[PDB]
Amino acid sequence: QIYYSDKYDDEEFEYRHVMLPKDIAKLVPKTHLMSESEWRNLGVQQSQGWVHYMIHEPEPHILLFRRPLPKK
Amino acid sequence: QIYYSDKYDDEEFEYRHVMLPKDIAKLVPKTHLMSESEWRNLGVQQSQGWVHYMIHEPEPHILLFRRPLPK
Repeated sequence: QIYYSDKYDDEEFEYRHVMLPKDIAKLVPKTHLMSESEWRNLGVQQSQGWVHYMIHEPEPHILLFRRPLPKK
Repeated sequence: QIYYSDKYDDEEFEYRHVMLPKDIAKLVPKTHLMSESEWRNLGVQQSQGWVHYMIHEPEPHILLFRRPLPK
């Protein structure tokens, strides 16, 4: 049910969004960004270095992650 | 766009499946499994080791991948 998209990085970070089933959208905190412990609890499994950095307003069931692009 | 499911695994293999936009699902061959060269050409980006192991006719937009449990 949980789907991870392809990654897409820029000259600094590496992004990737996760698509949570809308049935679970209510379990996603609305006023604060999640911490690894939190998003890991919704069932999101991924590299520890992924950081929830922003809320996708239009579609809050779509979590927005990103991680530091090595070397610079 | 292309989406990758979560992973599960039996005793020997670690399974996962890719969901392709109906647009590219047109290009998914119906007569044979795809080689790494083939799926990568579609856009499916994954580490080597993951192999298109089974054809799923009822849903041409869902590619079933597999990998041997890491050594």
